[PDB]
Amino acid sequence: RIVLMSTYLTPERTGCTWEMKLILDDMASSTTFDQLKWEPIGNYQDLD
Amino acid sequence: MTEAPYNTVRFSYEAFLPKGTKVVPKYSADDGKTWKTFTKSPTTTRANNEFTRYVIDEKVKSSGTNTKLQVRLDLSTENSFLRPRVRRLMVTTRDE
Amino acid sequence: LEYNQAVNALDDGAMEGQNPLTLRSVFSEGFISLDKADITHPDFGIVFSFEDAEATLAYTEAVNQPKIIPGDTTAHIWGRLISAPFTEERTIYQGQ
Amino acid sequence: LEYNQAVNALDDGAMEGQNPLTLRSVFSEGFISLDKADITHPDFGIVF
Amino acid sequence: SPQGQEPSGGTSYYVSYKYNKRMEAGKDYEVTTQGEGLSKKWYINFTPSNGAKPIDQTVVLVDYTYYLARKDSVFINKYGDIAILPGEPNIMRLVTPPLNTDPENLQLGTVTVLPDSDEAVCISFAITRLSMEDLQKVKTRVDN
Repeated sequence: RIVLMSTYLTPERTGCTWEMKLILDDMASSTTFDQLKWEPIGNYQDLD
Repeated sequence: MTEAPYNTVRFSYEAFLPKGTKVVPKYSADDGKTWKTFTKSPTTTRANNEFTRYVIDEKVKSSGTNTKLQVRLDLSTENSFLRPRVRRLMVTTRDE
Repeated sequence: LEYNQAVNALDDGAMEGQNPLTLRSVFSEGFISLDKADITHPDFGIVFSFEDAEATLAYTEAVNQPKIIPGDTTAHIWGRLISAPFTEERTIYQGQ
Repeated sequence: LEYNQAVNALDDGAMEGQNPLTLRSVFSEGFISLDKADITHPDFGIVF
Repeated sequence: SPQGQEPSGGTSYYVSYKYNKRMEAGKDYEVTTQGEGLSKKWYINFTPSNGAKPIDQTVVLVDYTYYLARKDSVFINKYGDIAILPGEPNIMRLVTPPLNTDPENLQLGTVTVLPDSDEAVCISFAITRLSMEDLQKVKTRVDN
């Protein structure tokens, strides 16, 4: 399981996307952040 | 249950168990000492658009009443992501 | 409706059976409290969700603060804060 | 009212009640709810 | 060629196995839909019409494209410079809010622009004006 609870302001005329490249214990050995994409996560809300 | 001594328990409860996850439904009418599984089976009805409800009903003292009790759900699983989920415990102690 | 429901409790010392009269008493759980939970039974391990009214198996809360690759990070690490790449500019000057 | 809602949903939920289950089930209508109105019986020459 | 024992040409001989056929579209699965609205779903019907299917309770594995939904967090400001912010693209399950912090653009929730489509949904941790939504938090449990 996972959470994003990072903290920042995005002022107006700004933006802050949050992403991971998740290598898993559910994944093979060679699977690395090259093969992974920026997979996004929501702040102040729980994730699986 | 010295307020209403019970020969019977309806261990009605509600769980969405993912694949292979479990709850063991139990009593210890001896107040949490010997964890007896409910020996009369739950009516494992679908509760709603997800959960199963599990209506045990059982003469947990076979011979007059228990005046006291403990009851339980042994949440258990094969992996940390098949997670058993539980709500709406509905345990009438009963005298029937 | 609460004081009509209070009036129902003022029937219910007297109500005629309500049941035929069979009800002993109910133990029940909605997974937003510690009071019916025997967390003192050390085998207990659920995570009630306190307006959500459901639980699952207890969790290992592995908190992490991420760490920064400062070159590939084009963002200027503004002290404790982190901010886009920038140059300065002299936005204001008084030269008298 | 939510303590009383948990008592009703879980402890009436637990019954040992009524004359056990003489009464099977209930329908109710204030003349107010779209899901209890049968306008699909367009026989419904009536207004709520 | 490893030189053990062998059949004849005209001994009654054969080979047998479960084989992982590449199951074929329409031939080995039609697709059909079941559940709708807040429950709309698709089904690889291992063709009840046509199927060279597996044995019952022996594997199927499917590749397909499908539409992400998008949970477009929308917000409004001191003269209608709305942060109409297009959402995190994921399936509707956890199609997720970009949690914008423009200090003019107020938290209205999300126009969740629908998968294969355009529209809106709002099931969220997101909070609108000073929690006065409390009024309906109360009135809902009353109405239960």
